[PDB]
Amino acid sequence: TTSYAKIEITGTLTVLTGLQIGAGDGFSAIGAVDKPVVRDPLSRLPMIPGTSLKGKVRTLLSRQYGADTETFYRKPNEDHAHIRRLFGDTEEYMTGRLVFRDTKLTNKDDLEARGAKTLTEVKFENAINRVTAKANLRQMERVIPGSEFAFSLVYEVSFGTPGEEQKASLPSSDEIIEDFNAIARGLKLLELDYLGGSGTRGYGQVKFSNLKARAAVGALDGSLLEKLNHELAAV
Amino acid sequence: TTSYAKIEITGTLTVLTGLQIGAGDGFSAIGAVDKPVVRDPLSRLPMIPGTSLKGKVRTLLSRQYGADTETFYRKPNEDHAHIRRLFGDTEEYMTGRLVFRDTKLTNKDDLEARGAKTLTEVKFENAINRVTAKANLRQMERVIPGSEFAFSLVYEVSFGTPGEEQKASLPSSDEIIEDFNAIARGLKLLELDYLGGSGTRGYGQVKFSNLKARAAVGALDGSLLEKLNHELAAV
Amino acid sequence: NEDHAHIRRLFGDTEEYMTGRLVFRDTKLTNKDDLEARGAKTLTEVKFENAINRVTAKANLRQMERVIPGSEFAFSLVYE
Amino acid sequence: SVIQDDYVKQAEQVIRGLPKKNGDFELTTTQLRVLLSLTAQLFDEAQLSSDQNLSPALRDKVQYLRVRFVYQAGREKAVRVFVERAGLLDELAQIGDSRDRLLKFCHYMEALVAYKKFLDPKET
Amino acid sequence: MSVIQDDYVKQAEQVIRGLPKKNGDFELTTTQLRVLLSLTAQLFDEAQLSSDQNLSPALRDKVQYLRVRFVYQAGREKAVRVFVERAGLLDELAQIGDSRDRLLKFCHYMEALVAYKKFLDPKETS
Amino acid sequence: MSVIQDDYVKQAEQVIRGLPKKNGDFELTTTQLRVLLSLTAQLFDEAQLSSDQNLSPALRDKVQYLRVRFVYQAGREKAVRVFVERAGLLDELAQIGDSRDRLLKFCHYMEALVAYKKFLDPKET
Amino acid sequence: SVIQDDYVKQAEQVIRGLPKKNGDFELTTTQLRVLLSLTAQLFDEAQLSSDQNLSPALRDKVQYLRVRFVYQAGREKAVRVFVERAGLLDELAQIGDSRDRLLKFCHYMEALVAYKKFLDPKET
Repeated sequence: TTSYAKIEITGTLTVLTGLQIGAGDGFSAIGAVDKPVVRDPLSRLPMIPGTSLKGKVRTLLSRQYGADTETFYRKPNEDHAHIRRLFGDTEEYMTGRLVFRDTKLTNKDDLEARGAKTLTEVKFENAINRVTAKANLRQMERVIPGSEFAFSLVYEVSFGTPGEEQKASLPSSDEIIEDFNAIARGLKLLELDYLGGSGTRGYGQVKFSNLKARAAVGALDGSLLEKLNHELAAV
Repeated sequence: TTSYAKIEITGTLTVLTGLQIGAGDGFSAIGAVDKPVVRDPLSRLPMIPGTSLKGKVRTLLSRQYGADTETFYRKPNEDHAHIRRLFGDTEEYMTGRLVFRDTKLTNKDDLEARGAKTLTEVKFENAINRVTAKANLRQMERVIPGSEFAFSLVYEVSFGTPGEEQKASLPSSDEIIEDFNAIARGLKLLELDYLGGSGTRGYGQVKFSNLKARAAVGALDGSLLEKLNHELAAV
Repeated sequence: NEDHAHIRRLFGDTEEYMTGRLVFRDTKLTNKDDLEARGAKTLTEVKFENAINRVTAKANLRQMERVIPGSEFAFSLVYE
Repeated sequence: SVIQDDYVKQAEQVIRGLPKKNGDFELTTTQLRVLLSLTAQLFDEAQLSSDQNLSPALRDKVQYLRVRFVYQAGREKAVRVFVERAGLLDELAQIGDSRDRLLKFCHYMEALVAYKKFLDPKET
Repeated sequence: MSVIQDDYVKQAEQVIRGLPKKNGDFELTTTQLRVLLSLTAQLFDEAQLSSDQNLSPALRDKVQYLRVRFVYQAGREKAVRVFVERAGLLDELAQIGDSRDRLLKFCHYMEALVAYKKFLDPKETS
Repeated sequence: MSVIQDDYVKQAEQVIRGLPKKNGDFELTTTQLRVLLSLTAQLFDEAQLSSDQNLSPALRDKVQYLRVRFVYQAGREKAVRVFVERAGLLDELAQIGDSRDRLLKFCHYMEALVAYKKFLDPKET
Repeated sequence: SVIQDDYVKQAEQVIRGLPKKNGDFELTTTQLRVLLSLTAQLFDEAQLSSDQNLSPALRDKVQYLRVRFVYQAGREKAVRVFVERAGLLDELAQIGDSRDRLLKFCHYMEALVAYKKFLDPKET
């Protein structure tokens, strides 16, 4: 490219079937269920930690690139050079280029405007036996399917970590298209998947809306921001 | 300038997502997590050091001044001439014109009135092996959101270190506004980035409030303290 | 020796005002029993710092010792 | 007022006097998880609030909690002996608009489900 | 009174050795005490900075919350249930009362049990 | 009944030469012992300036805490566990009842293990 | 013994052969100021004694000096080369119960620092 820039990608994350990230497991309240969900430690709002959002998209992208090249990526630092470019590693691209964020719930007042009382439902499940059928109970807690979260992530355009034996340079404008194409390809794979929890039993179906890019610091090349908004137009 | 002055910039740094400035060692001694945070030895409050805040802002400005001039600065003695007169080096501008300070947590009793049982949360993260689908749990500690630190930063107007090749001179009224534009630009990059560690996975988002300059010693001009507050109002 | 005449008569020089009027003293820690009552184990803290190489993104650990905040020193100064 | 200053001592004697079958403790902790999830959200908004007197919205939520303690104790024989012995329907009428009456009630309520799990087997 | 003896480091060594085995590796982990260890450290950091020998009423209602989170945690875990009974942590917490030095005596005994738990146990040490 | 063989400089060399090495270097560095070498300096400088022949109860209190901090550090580190059990530090800390003379022999033996630790391998500058 | 007779010309052999870097030398006397002050307080006390066998109050002063040479050599690079090329660490291990063996080490140590400072124009 020509100069330093930071690209901000805003949007909206809405929950379609009930979400249970559930990484509390003991830290939560005393009058609570056995498997509680992640809440904010001050305002008690349900949250999405951002480590689960980053690790799920890297797992789904390592299987899409691992089926087109017919190899099994055994661990990170053995991934593709397009996944290890925007997600980090510890070998030659030492830092991300993508900064994920934690996300609180936003439409709390819109849910009590309708007839919703608790922000999290409690669902009872069963385990039946395939001969002389007797059943044992478990209780699950999950966020209600009307919730909305303020999705955001930042993208940085700089020299990066060049390495001890290399000549440093900026990524060209053709390479920023291939980075944004893999973001929206990895966000369309998440709309088929379930973002943490049970998932195969109906949990965590999620949807993206109003994805658009900005230029938060520094100018861009010109007629480049509008074709980054077209890669994000198909989610 | 024809005078001597010391300007003091005060404000408020607030915590949006959870912040972890690690310590490694440092005597917590009762069941502590594998990744603790930096505290105070006497008041036992969470703190932000002056080395973490100075070193993060200097690298964000060398990435911007470096990419806009097509030059990769590989050591702090090779930085731009506007960076080395503010932060200092060991060849030409021996001491920097800026003094950073350590900050401690201020609104402890405000957070305890709103229902915080502890000043730091413990977060359970989990790495998943791609072959056996097993679980590699870990415990991370970080400062809770809503915490608020008192920010302070001093600026000096004097001769500096006028080496034997040059004569001594005070900075003019155009160099002082040129320096405060670089301070306000460098603090705006920190809001579009992270502080501390694990920031590509959602940690350490901050925000600055109520920035205002004030001449603590000496006499400035009449139309100079309102031009320096005009630069800090863009943060 | 090139300082102001108000500087060289308080601190002294070697040409005109041979000895200063101010006598500074060395000071050591006084509230050593007040700090240990409030749960301070050692009078000094060890700070862990870092220096990240900009080419390879590697860390260079160093350890610094410093006096903890909250200490007090009984200041003294004599004028003649 | 029925809640003492040392509420943990009187909340333990309530659980020791609950009725029992040939086993023990016909009342379980799963029969009132819809009453525990409504109490644990009244405790949150009362704690985050700053004013001393309650909101109008912070009285419609307390009044809805009192209609669930009668609609659940009505359709369950084990629950209605627990509400009448712990005196939960007497304490909810004392909380008119004072915030510290609510937080003293929610601290006493969660000291009853502590000794409900500890004083018996069959709960993990 | 005084269920914690002097030379408590010898008393804490015999408590951890008297735990059930379950094929060598212990039933009790330090992850099951994580919500309890993070509350005792907050109580120790506030009683140490104080000066008066009687606990403030803003500090005597954090001991009553701590002894109601111990009872709830011992009720739904059987590994934590025997450890609380073998060490006598609920009897000491009820007998703290209002003195500053029967609360600091509890927290020094609490550190020795976690210190001997990580030492006498493999499948740890990372 | 001490581990110190009245020389403690040959014995402090018979420990660091027997520490389990790895493919590259030693498995134990000196950055892992900073929390224990900072508490042992406060016991040295306090017991030195005392004129009595037995420890004060305020001085005897911080030997129990150094005894607990050794057990916790040896529990969560493999290299510190193989070093504490080799030198015999946890059995020697139970021998100091209240004797000032047996406390001073521990601090002399402690800094003879740190001196040969810096000398017998590189990566200590 | 490692110390030869006429140690003054032996001490000039050690200082003449050293890792002279791009400057004059790489070892400075400020890097062994702590060692030069413990030796001078040992030589000025073992010379004023009378008995041929060293006192036990002087036996542990050799032990602290021996630990001091081990710690300094492992910490500083430029002093590690000095203590083995001159043979100092394998000389402190021999002074068990001999007063005159202590004086041979201290007289040899004085000749080393005399040629150390004379043979470079950086120190003074």
